[PDB]
Amino acid sequence: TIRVGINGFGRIGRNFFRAVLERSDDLEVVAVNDSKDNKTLSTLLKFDSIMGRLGQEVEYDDDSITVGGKRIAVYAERDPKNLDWAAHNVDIVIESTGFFTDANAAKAHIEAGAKKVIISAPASNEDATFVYGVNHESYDPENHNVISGASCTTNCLAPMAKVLNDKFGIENGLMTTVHAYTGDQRLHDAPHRDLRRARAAAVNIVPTSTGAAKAVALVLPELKGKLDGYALRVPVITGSATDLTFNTKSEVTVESINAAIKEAAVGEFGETLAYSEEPLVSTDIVHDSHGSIFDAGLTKVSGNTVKVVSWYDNEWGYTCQLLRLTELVASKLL
Amino acid sequence: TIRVGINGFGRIGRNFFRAVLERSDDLEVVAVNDSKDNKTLSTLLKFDSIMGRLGQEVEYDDDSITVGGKRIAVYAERDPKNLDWAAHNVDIVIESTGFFTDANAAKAHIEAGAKKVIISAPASNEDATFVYGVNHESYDPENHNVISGASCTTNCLAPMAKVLNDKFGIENGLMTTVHAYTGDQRLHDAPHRDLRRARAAAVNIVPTSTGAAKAVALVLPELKGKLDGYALRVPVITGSATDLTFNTKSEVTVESINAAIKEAAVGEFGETLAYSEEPLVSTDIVHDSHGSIFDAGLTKVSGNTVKVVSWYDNEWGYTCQLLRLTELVASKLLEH
Amino acid sequence: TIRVGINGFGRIGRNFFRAVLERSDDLEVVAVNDSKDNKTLSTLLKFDSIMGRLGQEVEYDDDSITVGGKRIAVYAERDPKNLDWAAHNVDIVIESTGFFTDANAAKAHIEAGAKKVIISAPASNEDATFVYGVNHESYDPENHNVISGASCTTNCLAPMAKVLNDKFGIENGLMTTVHAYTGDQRLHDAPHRDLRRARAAAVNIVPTSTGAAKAVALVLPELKGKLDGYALRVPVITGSATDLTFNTKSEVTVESINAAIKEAAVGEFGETLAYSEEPLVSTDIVHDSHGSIFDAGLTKVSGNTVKVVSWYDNEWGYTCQLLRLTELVASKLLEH
Amino acid sequence: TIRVGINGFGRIGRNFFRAVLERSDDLEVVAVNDSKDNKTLSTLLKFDSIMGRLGQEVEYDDDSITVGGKRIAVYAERDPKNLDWAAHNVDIVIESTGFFTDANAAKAHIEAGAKKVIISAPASNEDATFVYGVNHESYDPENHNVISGASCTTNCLAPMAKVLNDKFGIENGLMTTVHAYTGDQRLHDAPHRDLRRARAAAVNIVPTSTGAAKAVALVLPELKGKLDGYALRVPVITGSATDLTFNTKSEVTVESINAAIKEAAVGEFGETLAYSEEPLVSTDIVHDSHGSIFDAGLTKVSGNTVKVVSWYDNEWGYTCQLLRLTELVASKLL
Ligand SMILES: NC(=O)c1ccc[n+]([C@@H]2O[C@H](COP(=O)([O-])OP(=O)(O)OC[C@H]3O[C@@H](n4cnc5c(N)ncnc54)[C@H](O)[C@@H]3O)[C@@H](O)[C@H]2O)c1
Ligand SMILES: NC(=O)c1ccc[n+]([C@@H]2O[C@H](COP(=O)([O-])OP(=O)(O)OC[C@H]3O[C@@H](n4cnc5c(N)ncnc54)[C@H](O)[C@@H]3O)[C@@H](O)[C@H]2O)c1
Ligand SMILES: NC(=O)c1ccc[n+]([C@@H]2O[C@H](COP(=O)([O-])OP(=O)(O)OC[C@H]3O[C@@H](n4cnc5c(N)ncnc54)[C@H](O)[C@@H]3O)[C@@H](O)[C@H]2O)c1
Ligand SMILES: NC(=O)c1ccc[n+]([C@@H]2O[C@H](COP(=O)([O-])OP(=O)(O)OC[C@H]3O[C@@H](n4cnc5c(N)ncnc54)[C@H](O)[C@@H]3O)[C@@H](O)[C@H]2O)c1
Ligand SMILES: [Cs+]
Ligand SMILES: [Cs+]
Ligand SMILES: [Cs+]
Ligand SMILES: [Cs+]
Repeated sequence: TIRVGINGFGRIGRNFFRAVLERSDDLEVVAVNDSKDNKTLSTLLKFDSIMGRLGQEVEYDDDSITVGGKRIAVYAERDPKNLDWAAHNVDIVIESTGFFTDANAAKAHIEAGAKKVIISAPASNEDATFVYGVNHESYDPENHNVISGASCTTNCLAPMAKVLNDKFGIENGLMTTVHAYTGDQRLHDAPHRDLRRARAAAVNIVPTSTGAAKAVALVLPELKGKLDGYALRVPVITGSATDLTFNTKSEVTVESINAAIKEAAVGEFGETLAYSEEPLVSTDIVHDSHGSIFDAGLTKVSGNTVKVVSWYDNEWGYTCQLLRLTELVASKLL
Repeated sequence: TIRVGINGFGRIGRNFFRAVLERSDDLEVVAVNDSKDNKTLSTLLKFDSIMGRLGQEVEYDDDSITVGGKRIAVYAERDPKNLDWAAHNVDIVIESTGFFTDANAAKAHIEAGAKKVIISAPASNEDATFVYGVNHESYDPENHNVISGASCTTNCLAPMAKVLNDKFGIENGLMTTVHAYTGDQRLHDAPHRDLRRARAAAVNIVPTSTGAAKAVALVLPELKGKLDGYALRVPVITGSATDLTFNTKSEVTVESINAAIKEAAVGEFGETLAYSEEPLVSTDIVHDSHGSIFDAGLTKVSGNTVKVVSWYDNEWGYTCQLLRLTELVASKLLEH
Repeated sequence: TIRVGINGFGRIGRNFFRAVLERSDDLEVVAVNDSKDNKTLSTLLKFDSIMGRLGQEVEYDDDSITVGGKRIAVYAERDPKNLDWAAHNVDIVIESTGFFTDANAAKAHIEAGAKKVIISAPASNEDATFVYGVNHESYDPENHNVISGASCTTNCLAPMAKVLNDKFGIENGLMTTVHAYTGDQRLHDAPHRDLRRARAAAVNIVPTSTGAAKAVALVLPELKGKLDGYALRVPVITGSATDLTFNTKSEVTVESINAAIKEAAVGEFGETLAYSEEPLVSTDIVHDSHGSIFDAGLTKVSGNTVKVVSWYDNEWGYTCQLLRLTELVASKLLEH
Repeated sequence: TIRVGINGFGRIGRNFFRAVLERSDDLEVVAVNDSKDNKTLSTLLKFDSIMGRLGQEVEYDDDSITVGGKRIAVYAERDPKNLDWAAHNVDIVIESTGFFTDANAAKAHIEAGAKKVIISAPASNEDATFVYGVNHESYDPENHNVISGASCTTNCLAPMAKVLNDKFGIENGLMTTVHAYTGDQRLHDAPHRDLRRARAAAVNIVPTSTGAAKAVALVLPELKGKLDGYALRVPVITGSATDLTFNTKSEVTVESINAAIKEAAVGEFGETLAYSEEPLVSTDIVHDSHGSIFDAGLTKVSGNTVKVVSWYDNEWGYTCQLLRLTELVASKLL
């Protein structure tokens, strides 16, 4: 069993904790680090607006939180430099605060005693970026020590894009992600550096930028320069879809697009990318463990222009992709 | 004054009523026909979850509703063959029931005394389909008698597509509309012919089909065969955006796409199509009177592939387009 | 195994189906009757906006639905006189259509071969109405044949009211329930017999009436004449709270009110009524199996006037109460 | 015309501005003070998620915002001490930041050159607190210089309570306000000093405390000690109802309760308190200018226990009550 630390016990952090509890047999979260008091953290762990109640007893004191009788050490450094991950024999830290997406900052955890850092976001200066199922075979146990698991949207787009680009080739593509609102947005109209994200999230369609389509190039260099996109944030609390419109030189039909996905979506890669012909709506992919759920009912073709749609639970889907990556790191040389 | 009748006093029927109150100097609604009772009709007219309170006194009795002193005669024939439009001198009927979009059925209003029918929706077997500002000059006041005002989505897409096709030529295009939930969706999971629209509308992203991308070809025949799309229904009560991605042979930038819309978005056409550089979200286009509000901020270009996005108030924008069309009709012949 | 039939495979029907899968070792649903087609029925069973995906394979044909290998025969008689419950050895019918809450009609299931009917709602002319944990010991397996499980709100209010009336005596009480929107409300402003439930449910606070406060008197006759109330429907898809304000002759504090609930909320009764000191919001009681979750944090006292508040999942909590009741019935006679 | 300053150009501030534009013939907002840049403020003024677009042209530069051609000076002191209200001949400042509800702080505006301060919230240390229509006749032009307009909920409850207590007498009462979510709440589950307000506001019924019922005693001292309550925040963006259950010694019916309200709700007091028999839902009282809209359809009576319900637009209703107060202050000795 490899012992894991979380820095940042927020949505993604608490998601990751639950995912380990629900899904892993060989990782154990033994310590976490957060600014806030333990009563607050343990309350948010116990009760979740999206995931429901944790199915286990939660206790806390000032040093720790105990879940189903397993004691978690909780620290509260704003500066990872002050941590001691080595005290708990922690091999992997999940960096999920959002204030260490720069790897030059994040590697403080290595200094502070960890052997690996996985940043739960697009990163700068990292050793490598992965989308599990797409380019994880290029993981280098020796040289890849501070990595990124990319973004939720990238974990949706990249798998679908790989299959279609491998089978037909993508010349150019433009994405709209119709996306659940997220914590960066406001509840009521209020100042924000992005004047659209300033507007009441739960009553508005809110357009906003995203790097997620250009970031595909990080895990699929053959697509560099070829994809771009934006997001429409809408009033659901989780659950998103990525709508990609692309040109191919191939001559293709709705049927051949769909068969390529169904063909690819099997075995291990089938845990990242699913193929569906069901009458899906967003609540049906809430708590879905795939990074990308391809909706074959939505595929359109006009000449050499193709529109495909994949779903993702931007919280849980992403988290399960990150946990898959974490299992790889844990299964190899530390 | 030209006298107007409305058949089907629902979202669009009551939108249209209010638009006439607010926006028209020469039309008057004098009769309405609807299946339900006048207590209900007048409560829903007075109080509206989207448009708010009518600014007028509303009273009812057994066969009329009176709005700001003006008596509106109210009928309740489920079959329009039983209506007497001539008894009130109704020139134009707005057919907004959703059940008479076949013009072969809708013509029952003409037999019933009306001179013109405008179907508030995509129609079949109609004389003509219009998107005001796009092809209304082809309106033939002799031969165009039962006409369609097309769909909300088409009244968004077409003004935009016309301009850009005129300027750069569109080879192929695929559309997604991110659309407010509509009254045919279910509040709780419940049977529907469309097993996705069966799902609780206010907590789901709900994919559905739309004809709008094809139906553009009725009003811009140059685009027949070139557009397809679908809709995503999302939890806002009104307001929608049309996202079109397309190919051109021209060499284009964001700047050149945006400049073409801006140069076109003026005079009378500018009341159909707006050009905006504002930081818009859906609530900002609620109760906007344009059919299409082009968001210059969302234009993207990759190679010869363009993404453009236009907003519309699928209720009030559509209604204001339909009223433009009605005003045109009411400004010409009206024989027989 | 006792064999169960469900008449009306809607929110409650499918809740009940799932509760039996999840929670019962001795009941089995073997037949269901519903007006709509099996493609729809099985899609709505498999995928649920509230409960999520059924954890089982679902297949259908023209007269059955098969769930995890187990074939469920499906009928579609709008009139229960046409059903043959005996053909499948159904002992107990769950009547969850909403259209047969008159026991004089509901008894049509008994004639059709069933030995017992449980109406998932307030009923008329019924043998007996129960809130499990409150008065189910008065269940008479000879003479209680068509029975009601009362309303979601009553299954929240009664366990609480019993305890406090037993301990301090309730003189008078008025209730407000802040309640999730339900399937009979309209998504968009649209005709409804109740002109407030006509209004778009997901963007309004909608006042409506409820019998729950009076109907408590069926199961706690000591409270007849003493309670009234109304509901506020609010934009959450499930989860509700009952806010009761009442007078006692006892001298009470917050501490003493709360201690009475806590001492009562144990053993079997504790699975009906929970006592909580947690910082609860509605999403925390979604899929809670209790009929009533007393929130100790919301208790207020002024003079001899007490305010108490209890949460309930108007879908799953009610269903789990109804299943408790069904298990009781299935544990006794079942003649004829 | 009396010239007005706003400190805090937030929801309530921008509401107040609009209200002056829409409703007053003798007040002019000539200056405002806020931390944020003018592009951001002018964007939020122009476009509102609840009130819709301002019906006038809005321009800005670094010193000002111009609305329909009228230039508003905009400052950006976090410390009112640094303002100069006297430069613009500003007589009344509306204190709507939320960081000067202590009058000992708020009177900095008097030092900084104003003659009157109206705090748009429950206040401490104020000269007086008013609910317009209830106790505004006790306003003292000479000695009441830093005042409070109370809370939205108090502006709903107090008028109804006065009429019922005057006509029947209230011994004791307990309130539930079913209230729109507000900007103090979170969009996604996140730390908050109130662990219920920590939870995703637009998918939850959220119980929370309020002083609004005890504060009635400030404007109706006869009710001191007699009322208390709490709030249930629900997923609407504005619009609220106050549900008051009370004991009276009188013997009373639904009909006599309702007739007392209808009797009182006339003339000037009728602009604060309305009487309605319509089939109201919350969207029907959005943008309603009354402080309290009594719903006679909801009145219940059991023995000597009474339940009444009044609606309020917690933003606009409150603001129009505050504007009424401001007109009183402006109409008297400065
Ligand atoms: N849809 C999603 O929620 C989503 C999807 C993909 C990626 N992500 C990414 O995951 C990351 C985390 O996002 P989130 O939604 O969980 O955020 P969050 O705000 O919910 O969680 C942040 C947590 O970090 C803690 N924290 C902040 N600074 C700290 C510090 N210096 N030291 C220790 N603890 C600190 C806070 O107390 C809080 O508990 C972000 O980079 C985000 O982009 C989120
Ligand atoms: N976003 C939109 O809401 C939108 C946009 C564009 C077009 N439309 C179209 O407008 C039309 C009307 O839709 P709506 O949204 O107002 O629907 P609605 O259901 O809100 O209104 C329908 C009205 O018709 C009445 N009615 C039904 N059958 C009738 C009959 N046989 N005779 C008389 N009255 C009858 C009903 O009582 C009701 O008042 C439809 O064709 C719809 O597609 C709607
Ligand atoms: N919160 C709740 O949803 C709630 C709580 C307590 C009690 N109930 C009660 O449960 C009952 C069912 O309500 P629901 O919410 O499941 O409603 P629903 O409308 O979701 O389900 C009704 C089902 O009955 C079917 N049906 C209708 N008429 C029929 C007929 N004549 N024969 C056969 N099938 C028929 C419909 O096709 C549908 O599948 C009602 O009495 C309701 O008051 C509901
Ligand atoms: N439902 C309601 O919205 C409601 C109802 C009744 C009362 N109120 C009260 O009104 C007050 C304001 O609330 P709001 O909802 O408008 O808040 P808000 O957060 O929307 O507005 C606050 C504004 O103040 C500005 N600001 C903050 N500190 C400042 C400083 N030191 N100097 C200058 N500007 C500063 C901010 O930039 C922001 O623009 C609060 O006391 C609130 O309780 C609100
Ligand atoms: Cs901590
Ligand atoms: Cs003609
Ligand atoms: Cs029997
Ligand atoms: Cs400023």
